[PDB]
Amino acid sequence: RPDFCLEPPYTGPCKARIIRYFYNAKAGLCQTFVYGGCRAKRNNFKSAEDCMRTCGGA
Repeated sequence: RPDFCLEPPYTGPCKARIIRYFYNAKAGLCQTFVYGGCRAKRNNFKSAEDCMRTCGGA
């Protein structure tokens, strides 16, 4: 899994209400969060399946 999978979820400075997924490295799986709609960081996926495919590790 890429190192970016260990960053905490980043909502960003915008105030839209976009449900995304991030990988939670302590939990070992992806959880939802409200993305504000700008300035995303890489641990930010449109589905749990994409999030796990990228971060769920070897």
